[PDB]
Amino acid sequence: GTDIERKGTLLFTDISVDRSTGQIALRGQFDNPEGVLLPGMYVRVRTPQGLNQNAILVPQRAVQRSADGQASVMLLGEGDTVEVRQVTTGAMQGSRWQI
Amino acid sequence: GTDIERKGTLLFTDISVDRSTGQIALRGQFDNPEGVLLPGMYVRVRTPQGLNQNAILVPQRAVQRSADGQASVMLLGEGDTVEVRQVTTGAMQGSRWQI
Amino acid sequence: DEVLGKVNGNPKFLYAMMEGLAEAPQLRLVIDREQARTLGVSFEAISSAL
Amino acid sequence: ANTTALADYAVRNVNNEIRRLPGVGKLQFFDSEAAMRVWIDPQKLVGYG
Repeated sequence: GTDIERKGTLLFTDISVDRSTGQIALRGQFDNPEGVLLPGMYVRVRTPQGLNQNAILVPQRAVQRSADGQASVMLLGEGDTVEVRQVTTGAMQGSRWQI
Repeated sequence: GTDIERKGTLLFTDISVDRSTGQIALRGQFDNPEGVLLPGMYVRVRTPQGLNQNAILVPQRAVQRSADGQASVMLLGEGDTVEVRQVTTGAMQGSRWQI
Repeated sequence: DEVLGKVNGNPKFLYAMMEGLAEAPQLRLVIDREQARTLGVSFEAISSAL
Repeated sequence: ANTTALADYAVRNVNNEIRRLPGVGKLQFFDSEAAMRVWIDPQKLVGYG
């Protein structure tokens, strides 16, 4: 509900999955010099999920899917000929798919 | 349900929010000379939320709310003409809105 | 596709087309009913939420 | 343009008058109707249990 943004660091990643919710707990320490961050407040944390040095992003409309669910992409081959290269698609960012 | 008003001073504002509703509990002190206030009564407390010196108030009768919820005011343009200007809607006092 | 290949290549007709919506990719949700149930999750809750 | 406000005006003011006219046997209003939308944010619901 607020534009209040803060940065912090991840400290601890629990190893025991919660039995009821099937989740693992993580703890992050955040500076609160103004006292804005209040205990108990519900918040959202943007945790990075790893870095890809050679991420390939293509326009999302440029992905086809076959009857088996295998995704494929039309490619401009030598001699201006359209080639079908199969592809495995990752996550969805904006108007582009991560390949 | 009654016409009893009591003035009181804000003593304390909590730092921790309740988990179930995400709200902060506050405490004020009110003199109770006649025994009118009883322990455990549900009371609606009017708490000041900041004072602006350049606030604009027009009675609700003069502000119209369109079907999309945006409200506009009827201002007298040049040449004694009627102009539609959308306004961003704020708080409430008596029978006058805030802009 | 059989009939459209046999027809669209035949010069007797100006054009022929499936006046209809082409198949689209779908996102099937594989719900482990047993897993969800063991975590205490009813199928009613999942169905209602979705 | 909020087409829903336009459609609400048409339904409340226009369609009834025309369907009241002699000779016309049916009006086919080819759009939707107003409705309080409740756009829930499941992440907020998560936060509040």
